[PDB]
Amino acid sequence: MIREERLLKVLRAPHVSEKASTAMEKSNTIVLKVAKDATKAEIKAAVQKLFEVEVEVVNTLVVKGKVKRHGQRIGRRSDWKKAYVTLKEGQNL
Amino acid sequence: MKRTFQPSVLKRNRSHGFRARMATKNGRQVLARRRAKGRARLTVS
Amino acid sequence: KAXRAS
Amino acid sequence: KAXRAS
Amino acid sequence: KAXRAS
Amino acid sequence: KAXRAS
Amino acid sequence: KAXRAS
Amino acid sequence: AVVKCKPTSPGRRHVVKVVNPELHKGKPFAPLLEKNSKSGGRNNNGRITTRHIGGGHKQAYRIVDFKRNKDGIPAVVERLEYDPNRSANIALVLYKDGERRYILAPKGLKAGDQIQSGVDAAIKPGNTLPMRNIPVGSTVHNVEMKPGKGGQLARSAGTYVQIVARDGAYVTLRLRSGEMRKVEADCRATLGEVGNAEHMLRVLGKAGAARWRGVRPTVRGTAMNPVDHPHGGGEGRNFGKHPVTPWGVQTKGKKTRSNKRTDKFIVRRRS
RNA sequence: AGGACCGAACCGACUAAUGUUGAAAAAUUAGCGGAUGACUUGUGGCUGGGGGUGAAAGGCCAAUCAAACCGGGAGAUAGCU
RNA sequence: GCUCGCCGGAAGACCAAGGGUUCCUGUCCAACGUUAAUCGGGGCAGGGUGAGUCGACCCCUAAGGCGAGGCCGAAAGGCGUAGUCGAUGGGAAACAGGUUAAUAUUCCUGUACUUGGUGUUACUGCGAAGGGGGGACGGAGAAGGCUAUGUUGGCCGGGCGACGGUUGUCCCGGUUUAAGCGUGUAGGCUGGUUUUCCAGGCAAAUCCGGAAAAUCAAGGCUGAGGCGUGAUGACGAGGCACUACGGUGCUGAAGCAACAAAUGCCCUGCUUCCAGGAAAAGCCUCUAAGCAUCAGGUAACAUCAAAUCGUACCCCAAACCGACACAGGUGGUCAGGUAGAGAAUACCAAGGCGCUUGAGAGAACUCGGGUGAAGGAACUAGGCAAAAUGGUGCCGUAACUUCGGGAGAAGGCACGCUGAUAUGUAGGUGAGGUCCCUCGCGGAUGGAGCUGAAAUCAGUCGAAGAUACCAGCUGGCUGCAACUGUUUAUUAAAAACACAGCACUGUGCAAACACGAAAGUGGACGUAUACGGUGUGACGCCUGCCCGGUGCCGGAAGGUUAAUU
Ligand SMILES: [K+]
Ligand SMILES: [K+]
Ligand SMILES: [K+]
Ligand SMILES: [K+]
Ligand SMILES: [K+]
Ligand SMILES: [K+]
Ligand SMILES: [K+]
Ligand SMILES: [K+]
Ligand SMILES: [K+]
Ligand SMILES: [K+]
Ligand SMILES: [K+]
Ligand SMILES: [K+]
Ligand SMILES: [K+]
Ligand SMILES: [K+]
Ligand SMILES: [K+]
Ligand SMILES: [K+]
Ligand SMILES: [K+]
Ligand SMILES: [Mg+2]
Ligand SMILES: [Mg+2]
Ligand SMILES: [Mg+2]
Ligand SMILES: [Mg+2]
Ligand SMILES: [Mg+2]
Ligand SMILES: [Mg+2]
Ligand SMILES: [Mg+2]
Ligand SMILES: [Mg+2]
Ligand SMILES: [Mg+2]
Ligand SMILES: [Mg+2]
Ligand SMILES: [Mg+2]
Ligand SMILES: [Mg+2]
Ligand SMILES: [Mg+2]
Ligand SMILES: [Mg+2]
Ligand SMILES: [Mg+2]
Ligand SMILES: [Mg+2]
Ligand SMILES: [Mg+2]
Ligand SMILES: [Mg+2]
Ligand SMILES: [Mg+2]
Ligand SMILES: [Mg+2]
Ligand SMILES: [Mg+2]
Ligand SMILES: [Mg+2]
Ligand SMILES: [Mg+2]
Ligand SMILES: [Mg+2]
Ligand SMILES: [Mg+2]
Ligand SMILES: [Mg+2]
Ligand SMILES: [Mg+2]
Ligand SMILES: [Mg+2]
Ligand SMILES: [Mg+2]
Ligand SMILES: [Mg+2]
Ligand SMILES: [Mg+2]
Ligand SMILES: [Mg+2]
Ligand SMILES: [Mg+2]
Ligand SMILES: [Mg+2]
Ligand SMILES: [Mg+2]
Ligand SMILES: [Mg+2]
Ligand SMILES: [Mg+2]
Ligand SMILES: [Mg+2]
Ligand SMILES: [Mg+2]
Ligand SMILES: [Mg+2]
Ligand SMILES: [Mg+2]
Ligand SMILES: [Mg+2]
Ligand SMILES: [Mg+2]
Ligand SMILES: [Mg+2]
Ligand SMILES: [Mg+2]
Ligand SMILES: [Mg+2]
Ligand SMILES: [Mg+2]
Ligand SMILES: [Mg+2]
Ligand SMILES: [Mg+2]
Ligand SMILES: [Mg+2]
Ligand SMILES: [Mg+2]
Ligand SMILES: [Mg+2]
Ligand SMILES: [Mg+2]
Repeated sequence: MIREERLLKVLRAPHVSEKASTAMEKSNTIVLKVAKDATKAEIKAAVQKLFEVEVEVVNTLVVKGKVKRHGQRIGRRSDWKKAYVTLKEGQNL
Repeated sequence: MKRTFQPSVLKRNRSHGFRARMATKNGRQVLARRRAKGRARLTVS
Repeated sequence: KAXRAS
Repeated sequence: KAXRAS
Repeated sequence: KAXRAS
Repeated sequence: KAXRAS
Repeated sequence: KAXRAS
Repeated sequence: AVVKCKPTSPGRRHVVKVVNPELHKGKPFAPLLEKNSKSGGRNNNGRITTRHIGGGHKQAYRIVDFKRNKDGIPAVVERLEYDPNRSANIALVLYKDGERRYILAPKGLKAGDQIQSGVDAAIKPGNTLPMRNIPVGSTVHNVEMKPGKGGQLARSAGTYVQIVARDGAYVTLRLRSGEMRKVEADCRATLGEVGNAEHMLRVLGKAGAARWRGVRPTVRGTAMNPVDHPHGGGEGRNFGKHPVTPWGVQTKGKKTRSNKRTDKFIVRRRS
């Protein structure tokens, strides 16, 4: 049991890409941007509660932010956590 | 030819890092001087 | 989980 | 932990 | 006495 | 082998 | 070439 | 046996080995092992305080019983062993109660020989008694200087002390140095000489053999520059000064003993 | 067996040529020495400046060494240019 | 795209360190790129890093660091006890195949494994901050057994040849398959089993150590590989069907044997030597106080858990260290073919590259090379440089010598190919069969097949058979230093330093001595056969005279002499 207030903060956005699209069509895996301090257990709990789908497993990685220049002034985008959430077979988001 | 700078992050941090500076009064004086000068980077850390 | 403040 | 050095 | 054990 | 030939 | 010596 | 190597290489020509066939070929007794700490002759300031120390072979320390305080209980010598930590060999002894210890191996003592410590022990080599109970004129080793402290004198290979006199609370000892010294008669000593007397007949034969023993090269003062040593300097080989240590103390005859505390115990200096 | 022998890796640096506003603030090429040892190498550790360390050349101690570097006394002093 | 060339113990591949988006895709060519650039490690945008098992974190310690109290020090601080950190070392577990533009032992498929928590069932002496065991260790060498791997045959599929020949003793390609689970083999180690008892292991112990009996003659521990299963699978030459000419989807033969064979594995072994070769935890075992129809242990089953962080990419380099897209530097791993002793060397494979200015021309001169009439060191400070020698087998080999050496001294002869002996020998390996069989991973015989030196004889080609690459010049006299080493990073490698050996000298242990206002620490967990200092420098023969001077050692009657009074 994680508190719902916590679960309502952990999922930030669906990650849109060719790889994410292929993940959903081939492997029944949604790709999410999640809070940087989100654990696999919290992401699982949140997806099952909020999307109302059975989660099989969560795989996670931290995307390191890119160094970029805006008018010859150097900056760095933020690191963010990606979750590959594999839904149980036949759940279908 | 082998040049003088042979980087090791462990040795860097042990030699010159924040905690090495904080360990002695003279190291804390380095940090005091660098804060007073307004350095963006206090240490190698 | 939330130690940040929740 | 100790006379060995720990 | 001594780090060896004494 | 063996430089003798092998 | 070896075993034999070489 | 003292064995000369054949000159099959120039580093072997002069080698003279002391080969003792009786020493245990196997590993030492693991419960009596500890690690050594190689220093490089550096102290806790990290400074070289004794020059010419470094490298050489890794060595485990054998806990040797110098106190010989397990009185009453006979022990049997199981085996003689090589000890890298000292010139003497050591003997693994088994007490009749099942305790094993190492002792310094006396001259003559072999596997199967019986030893015993205490006031009532027999006067025979390897036995330890208070020097009160050892006959005057006896040859002894591993001699304590304070009662119960453990043997400090005559521990090196082939060494021994003669009990020359007994007067009251003190015995007088002739040490290997030639010094006549008083020790309390309650101090223990082991009868006989320390074994491995052939130790001194070894010839290392090559530079590397000293390196194996953790001895680094001695650089002569006269080979240096004045900044480094009093002897340093000169265009060609020059000297022209009284020989001194690196720290400028005369090193050819000048006496350095200064211990008024222990002067009382010295009957006659080695001279 | 060997601070043994010949010889790659590996460690070194005897000779020559080149190069000398270099490809390189010490190298390249052809030869050269050691190559189971007092060998060599990775990682980490310790020794601090009249101090260290030195198989000793005043060598080495961050391309700096008969006293490192940085900051300060400091605008030292300069009968000299 | 075709051809050509170059690397191939690398100029290939995978990493650590270090870097940090350089990765992939699209787009752009100002600047950056030593030229142009449509290209880029450049600009811009988007994408991309998926783990119970890999690593980190984590448990454990080494050197060493910090260090409550403490000891010490004007202050700052120094040292250090309990502790607590600290890997470069010890400690659980995953493999093959498939897949993305870009990740994969992480995704998918298939098949596994480890540790822990709960719950249940059965049986139960549990219990540590303590004891013991274990972990747990060197160098060298040798040999056997293996595998990786290769080669050949067999098998299967395809081929019948741009120019003579090519249905064959012909050509090309493929012939791959893991962890895990089961089995226990070559090899290695050790006597087993019970009983009684005990000045040891701080207490205790049923454990370990010790002692004495009885009794059996075998048990036990360890272990590569092989074999079986995993696998009716996967993969698979190729063919077919699609093709947006990049590639998709489908279908799929054989898939064996012999021989050779590591530097890898058995092997933390074995043998041998002296210089005598971490620690601590996990782990196993023993009990203590305590718990005592429980807790807890044990096993079985079920069930849940295994988080977090790293994971892109370069990595002998254009991405790291060198100001550069810099001929420099940078630790580990992998190790194909032919020839070869070889990881040398030549040529190749897989794979990767042609080094980010080109085009002409064919002067001097410079650089790097090739050849040279006659002469042959006349050159020059000096044979500097060059030329030369260069392999294997056998024969042969001087002075001198410390008897090892000198020595590869010197010098010489043979060397290719073909045939025969013998269509392939000696040797190695070893099938089926046949015969005993603790009826098996066994022994005995057996030689098919495979591999394969060497010799001799006889032929034969060339100017030349160690044909290339590769690969000692040799000898004589003499100075110095015994020797192998070491050194002026970057003008000196030596005769200098060191060295074994020698001598003098100090040092009785709270050693002398050294680092330290000190506490302490080194010397040394050493103890005069030891340790420090100094000089000399293997070995051989030796090492003479001088103690007046300067030191040092001993003496101390007397002279002189400080504070003090
Ligand atoms: K010397
Ligand atoms: K001198
Ligand atoms: K110096
Ligand atoms: K001199
Ligand atoms: K000089
Ligand atoms: K200085
Ligand atoms: K151009
Ligand atoms: K993990
Ligand atoms: K962690
Ligand atoms: K043809
Ligand atoms: K495995
Ligand atoms: K198997
Ligand atoms: K990866
Ligand atoms: K790396
Ligand atoms: K000479
Ligand atoms: K040299
Ligand atoms: K004199
Ligand atoms: Mg998963
Ligand atoms: Mg992850
Ligand atoms: Mg010395
Ligand atoms: Mg010894
Ligand atoms: Mg020692
Ligand atoms: Mg000496
Ligand atoms: Mg000099
Ligand atoms: Mg001086
Ligand atoms: Mg002179
Ligand atoms: Mg003179
Ligand atoms: Mg050699
Ligand atoms: Mg050098
Ligand atoms: Mg060279
Ligand atoms: Mg040589
Ligand atoms: Mg060699
Ligand atoms: Mg000089
Ligand atoms: Mg320098
Ligand atoms: Mg000065
Ligand atoms: Mg002033
Ligand atoms: Mg001025
Ligand atoms: Mg960028
Ligand atoms: Mg790219
Ligand atoms: Mg341009
Ligand atoms: Mg780019
Ligand atoms: Mg401390
Ligand atoms: Mg720890
Ligand atoms: Mg580690
Ligand atoms: Mg990749
Ligand atoms: Mg095989
Ligand atoms: Mg034709
Ligand atoms: Mg090897
Ligand atoms: Mg990668
Ligand atoms: Mg370039
Ligand atoms: Mg480069
Ligand atoms: Mg290298
Ligand atoms: Mg090569
Ligand atoms: Mg020309
Ligand atoms: Mg020529
Ligand atoms: Mg000519
Ligand atoms: Mg001619
Ligand atoms: Mg001639
Ligand atoms: Mg001439
Ligand atoms: Mg002339
Ligand atoms: Mg020459
Ligand atoms: Mg030449
Ligand atoms: Mg002369
Ligand atoms: Mg020499
Ligand atoms: Mg030499
Ligand atoms: Mg130089
Ligand atoms: Mg030079
Ligand atoms: Mg002491
Ligand atoms: Mg000399
Ligand atoms: Mg004389």
